[PDB]
Amino acid sequence: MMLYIVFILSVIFVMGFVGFSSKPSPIYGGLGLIVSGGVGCGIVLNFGGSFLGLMVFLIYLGGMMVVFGYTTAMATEQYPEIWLSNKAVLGAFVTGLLMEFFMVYYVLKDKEVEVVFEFNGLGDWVIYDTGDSGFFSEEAMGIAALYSYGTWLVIVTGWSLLIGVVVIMEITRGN
Amino acid sequence: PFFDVQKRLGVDLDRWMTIQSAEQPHKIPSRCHAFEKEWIECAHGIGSIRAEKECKIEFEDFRECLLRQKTMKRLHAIRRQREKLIKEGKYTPPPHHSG
Amino acid sequence: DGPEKNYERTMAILQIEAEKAELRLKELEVRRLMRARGDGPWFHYPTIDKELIDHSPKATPDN
Amino acid sequence: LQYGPLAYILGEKATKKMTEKSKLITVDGNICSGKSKLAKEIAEKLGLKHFPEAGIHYVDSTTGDGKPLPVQFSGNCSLEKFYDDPKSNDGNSYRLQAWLYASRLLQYADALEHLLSTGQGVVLERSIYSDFVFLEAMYRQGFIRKQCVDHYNQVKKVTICEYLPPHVVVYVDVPVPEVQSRIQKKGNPHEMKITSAYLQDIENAYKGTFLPEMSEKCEVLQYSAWEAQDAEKVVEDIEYLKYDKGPWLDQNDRKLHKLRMLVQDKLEVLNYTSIPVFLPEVTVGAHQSDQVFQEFTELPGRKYRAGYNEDVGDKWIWLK
Amino acid sequence: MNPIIFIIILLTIMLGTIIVMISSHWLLVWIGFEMNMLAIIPIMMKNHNPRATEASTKYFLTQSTASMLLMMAVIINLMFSGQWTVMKLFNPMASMLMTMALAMKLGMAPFHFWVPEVTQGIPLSSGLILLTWQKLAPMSVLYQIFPSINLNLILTLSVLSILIGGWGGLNQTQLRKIMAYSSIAHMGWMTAVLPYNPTMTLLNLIIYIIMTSTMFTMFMANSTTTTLSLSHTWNKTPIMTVLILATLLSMGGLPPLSGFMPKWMIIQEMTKNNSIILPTFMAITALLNLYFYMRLTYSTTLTMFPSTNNMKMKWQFPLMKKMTFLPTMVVLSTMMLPLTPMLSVLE
Amino acid sequence: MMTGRQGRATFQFLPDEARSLPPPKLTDPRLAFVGFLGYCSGLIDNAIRRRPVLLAGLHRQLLYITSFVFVGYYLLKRQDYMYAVRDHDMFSYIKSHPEDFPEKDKKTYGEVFEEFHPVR
Amino acid sequence: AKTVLRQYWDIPEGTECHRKTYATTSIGGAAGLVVSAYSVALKTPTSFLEGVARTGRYTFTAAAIGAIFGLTSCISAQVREKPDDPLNYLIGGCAGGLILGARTRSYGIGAAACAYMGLTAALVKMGQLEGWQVFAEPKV
Amino acid sequence: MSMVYMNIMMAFTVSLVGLLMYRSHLMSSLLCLEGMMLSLFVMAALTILNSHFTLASMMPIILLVFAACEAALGLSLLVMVSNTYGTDYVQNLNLLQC
Ligand SMILES: CCCCCCCCCCCCCCCCCC(=O)OC[C@H](COP(=O)([O-])OCC[N+](C)(C)C)OC(=O)CCCCCCCCCCCCCCCCC
Ligand SMILES: CCCCCCCCCCCC(=O)OC[C@H](COP(=O)(O)OCC[N+](C)(C)C)OC(=O)CCCCCCCCCCC
Ligand SMILES: Nc1nc2c(ncn2[C@H]2C[C@H](O)[C@@H](COP(=O)(O)OP(=O)(O)OP(=O)(O)O)O2)c(=O)[nH]1
Ligand SMILES: [Mg+2]
Repeated sequence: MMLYIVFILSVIFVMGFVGFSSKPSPIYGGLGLIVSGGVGCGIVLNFGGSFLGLMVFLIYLGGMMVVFGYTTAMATEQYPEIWLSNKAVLGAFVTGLLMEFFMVYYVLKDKEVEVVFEFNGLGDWVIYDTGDSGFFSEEAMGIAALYSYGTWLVIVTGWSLLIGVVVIMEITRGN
Repeated sequence: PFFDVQKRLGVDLDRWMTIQSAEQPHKIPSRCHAFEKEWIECAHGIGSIRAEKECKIEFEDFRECLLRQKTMKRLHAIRRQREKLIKEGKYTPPPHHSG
Repeated sequence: DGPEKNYERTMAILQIEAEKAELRLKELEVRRLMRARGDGPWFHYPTIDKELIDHSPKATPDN
Repeated sequence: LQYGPLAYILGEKATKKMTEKSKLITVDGNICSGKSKLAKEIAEKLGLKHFPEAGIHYVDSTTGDGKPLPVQFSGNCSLEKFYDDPKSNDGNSYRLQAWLYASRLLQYADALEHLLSTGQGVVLERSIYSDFVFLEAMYRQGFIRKQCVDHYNQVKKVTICEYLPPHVVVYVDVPVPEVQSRIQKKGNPHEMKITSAYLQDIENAYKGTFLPEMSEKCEVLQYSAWEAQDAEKVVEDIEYLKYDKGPWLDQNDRKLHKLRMLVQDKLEVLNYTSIPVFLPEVTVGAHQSDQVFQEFTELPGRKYRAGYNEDVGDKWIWLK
Repeated sequence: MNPIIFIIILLTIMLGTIIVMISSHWLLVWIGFEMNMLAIIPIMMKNHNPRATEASTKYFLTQSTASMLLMMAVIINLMFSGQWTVMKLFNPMASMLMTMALAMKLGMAPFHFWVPEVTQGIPLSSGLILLTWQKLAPMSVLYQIFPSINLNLILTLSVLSILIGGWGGLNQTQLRKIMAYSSIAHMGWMTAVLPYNPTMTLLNLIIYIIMTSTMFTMFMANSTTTTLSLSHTWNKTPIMTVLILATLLSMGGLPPLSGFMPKWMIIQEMTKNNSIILPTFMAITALLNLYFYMRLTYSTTLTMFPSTNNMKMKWQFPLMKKMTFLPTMVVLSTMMLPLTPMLSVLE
Repeated sequence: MMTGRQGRATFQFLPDEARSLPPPKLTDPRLAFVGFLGYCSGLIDNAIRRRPVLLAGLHRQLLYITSFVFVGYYLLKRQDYMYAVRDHDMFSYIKSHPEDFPEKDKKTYGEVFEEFHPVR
Repeated sequence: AKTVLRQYWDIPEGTECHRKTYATTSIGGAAGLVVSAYSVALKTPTSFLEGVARTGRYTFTAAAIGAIFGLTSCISAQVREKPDDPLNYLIGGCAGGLILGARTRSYGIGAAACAYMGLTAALVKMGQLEGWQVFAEPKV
Repeated sequence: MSMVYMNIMMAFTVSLVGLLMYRSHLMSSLLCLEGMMLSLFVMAALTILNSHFTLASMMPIILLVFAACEAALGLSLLVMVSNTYGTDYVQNLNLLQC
């Protein structure tokens, strides 16, 4: 049912994580993180944040494109490993999906599960707000306050990105 | 804060985002604004040792609004009971609950 | 020195050391009561300030 | 003010004071090959400072009053005793060579400081880059042990890497019989005991190991004994060198600032010349070292930091 | 490295730490650590050799993992309290992650394996920042969240740190590895008194910094990084060996030296709270620290190890190292016990 | 334990209420010891840099003594202020809670029985 | 671990020795699994069965020590009719030390383990009676 | 605590366990750090968007800004590791002994 779209996207979100957490060739690990970024954008986008969902997808699409170039230069071998070529990779991949299956199986059967925290399986739609906003997007108004309210945040992040460029040149200088 | 430069200098560096009942753009309220305000006003100036026991009612309502644990349990029981009655043909849903 | 000076110098010493001993024992009790009940200046862990709240009318009425 | 980060940030940058004449030149060759005469003349014609070849007493010439100290304050190393008895059991052979490397290492740092601090070039005689020829000669003739050569490479490996090679390497080739004949003419009773085999080991090290090594990093100029007499010809060749190779082309203000910080702190230059390696040749017992150190501090003008010695007429100690 | 760039990166390290101390919002605290790690790593890579590359990489991997756990704690604390204030956390699971994240940053056992290796792989000056300045920010956070820290977790880490630090320091001949294991052991004393009196955590941190900064300054003066290299100091700078003796005895907690004060005050607070078995165990286990400080005094000041001939050349040059604040630090690290009641200024 | 004290003077080295307390005497023994530590710093500075310990740089030795005494004077004012505040809170709390600090019924050793343990 | 300890301390001394042996053996076995985990993690076994062999070696040594302590300290408190006596734990602690010697094939470690494990067991029992706190709650 | 929070919190645990169990490639571990940041971003965005905490809506963006700095910093170190050994294997990073 489409009422569980958020839950169905979060299952793919975990499956993508098991994709790169099992650590095959970073080429295939990068693909797994793109799938998680794509569905993660979908999950966030269904809670009312379209800018946040599209932005994280946009940032991670460029992030894994640099990682792809770095994988062909410094993280490549003759036979890049897939989720089936190695027992250690395959073992961790099957284990991740089985735990995902059991958690999904129990939450949809009992409507509850207790692991550190107590989770509810009624559906994500039961916690949404029943009132409408006005003529604006609340997420957009909060993000636009960074420049009027977040003067201190803009300075530290701005300085951090500046020093970030200085640092990477220093680290990679080699002399 | 370990060093309270903000309070002495009179500069607000990060206090404006610490609570969700503070001033927001366009006076947009948070869903648990009333509950947070009550817990903050109950436990003002009395220390966390006292507030942990004397403002326990407000803080439990505030946590109920935040995570809705007790409401979802209540909905679960009603929904579970309705299925049991329907599964054994003992309850007819009304029209406005079906269409 | 004569016995009188030493005798009456000891009492001055015992008076100070006795007063400090009472204060040392009282402070331990005072610290015990403040930490258990939190109704004094010590062990006063901060709570969120109430001057951060905004009391003006919001966009929606139920707040 | 004293050179440091503050001086560099205020404008004292090496490139602003180095010109096309700011060259470091080294004159190499065998024993009695005219290096000293040739090197001294190239300094005058080119307007360069001249550094006489580092000897057992070089460090004494830069500190205190500049006069040589008694020989106990230098380990008792003697070039004379090396020639008379090159196989003595008191380890005077390698002890001399290890000391001489520390002197050349110190002189090279002094040379680099002058070049980088004023922009004037310098002319050296047998810099640290060529001191290994004598070591290779001593070992091949049984004058030092295998472990001593291991010690020399360890000390050299951690010191030579910090400096830059000379811009121009002048080598004065001379066949051994000419040197042996020339040594006898000089009439130094000790030097005359140098066997021909020893001089041939120096020749092999210079051509075969050294010049090929320096050919790819420096401007190597080779001159025979006959064409080395006229220093005018040698100076003319130097003036028209292209300088198209070597690490010196890759240096800039940051790199030279780091180099100058090293070469002005003499204890940092000599840090690794006394590594805790216990060879009998270089190891000194605690009782002996303690006694000699006490005697060193009671020489005129060496008990306290230079400028605070009353016995040598220093004044204003209480305001200094 | 350009001197101006070194100064800017140095100030960025301080700014990150200062942001953590003045921040009242959790997000800014996290930003402080991220800024601090961003600026520290280039100072570790300054000499650009394979060991420095490994040290920086091991440091980055550990610190990055800790910052992830700290952000998880902040978000979990946000879900259960709906506010970002830097105070006691409102969920037990958030406290454990934040406590462990702060333990990894401090290098407490059993999250200590990087401290011996990172310190060995970087120069002495970079190591001094690693073991003194990098401890201010994590200790700032623990000082504010201690009411919610699980007592068993924090005391367990403290006890393991005192044990591992003492044992690890016995099998070491590298000074940077000796100072590294000494640091781990001292972290235990700071966090052991944390549940009882956070003021004494500040006292031990201040005294630990002063003593630690004094040892590195004296190792930096002679460019000594090994026990045997330090064994030649008596033959070059005799005064420096006496100062090393006094400081090392102080670090061992022997009265009447300054370093006895933090142990003495920490035992007082724990015994007031009826904690008797732990202070006794901590004091006895600290004798492991005093043993490998005594072993350094023996080979440095109280005996005269063999010298080498070239040492005679070093007698003709003075110490050109800056040795900033060394005369002041060595005095504060040895003669401060008569001024012990001045610990009240920290309150 | 006094971090959150009701006194609304946060991040102040010496709150204005500390001016009601007597300042340390310039002849305070604690201040003399601090000054002495400055003198030892002066001599150690001369020794590490190989100068006449007692005579070299009397200008620098005086600045060591003055710098230590200057900083020591203010650390003593704050030290005494913090202990004055500690007693102020302690006595106020005891007054505000008389039931927790009752005046014990006085007894004399002629009335109190103490077991006797022979040493034989 | 809180669960098992509360189970152990709820059984009165010198009674139900079958249950107390179960509790102590659980505590020792868990300790031997914690040691095996770090040993396997930090000293990589050459093969899977070589690492399972190591886990079984340490886990059995710790389980045997825990089993012998609870058994020997419970019958001793039963025969003597003296429940609240640290001497019962001293006997139990030394027996555990001897088992460590047998597993290590060393007489010296057997003597040393008996002496120090015996004292520790006695000190643990005294602390239970007196109310000693290792991790004491802050009170002042 | 809806059923979505379970999967998001499980994603963080998977990426954490993935980061603590190295195989060979330093690049494979760097992906797990970027994976953990993604989980924290999603979990924080969900909580903030659901509670209508307007001003907190910028926090997830500030969380991505400093995730890039770390990711760039981790890549810069990976370049220097590769230049010294020709691979990004972590077993070569063992010159320093504990
Ligand atoms: C809260 C306080 C905390 C206190 C912490 C205390 C920490 C100290 C704990 C350290 C324990 C270490 C034990 C190591 C055992 C090693 C054994 C071994 O390997 O074999 C060695 C040797 C065998 O080794 P060997 O066979 O190769 O030969 C040894 C001789 N050489 C060296 C020449 C080879 O066996 C022994 O000698 C062990 C002796 C066993 C007896 C131990 C009894 C100790 C009792 C306490 C002391 C008695 C006085 C106190 C009395 C109190 C009365 C109430
Ligand atoms: C079913 C219910 C059972 C109940 C059992 C009751 C408890 C008895 C347990 C006995 C265990 C056992 O067998 O001990 C036996 C072991 C023997 O040494 P080993 O290492 O085996 O020598 C093996 C040698 N090889 C490998 C060559 C074959 O003792 C010991 O090491 C003790 C020896 C030293 C004496 C210590 C006493 C003095 C110090 C104490 C000071 C206070
Ligand atoms: N063992 C040893 N002897 C050295 C070393 N440097 C110089 N000598 C010795 C060799 C000679 O006997 C003496 C002088 O050598 P020279 O190269 O300077 O020859 P000389 O000055 O006599 O004539 P010249 O300058 O070349 O024209 O010093 C050295 O590094 N090791
Ligand atoms: Mg000559």
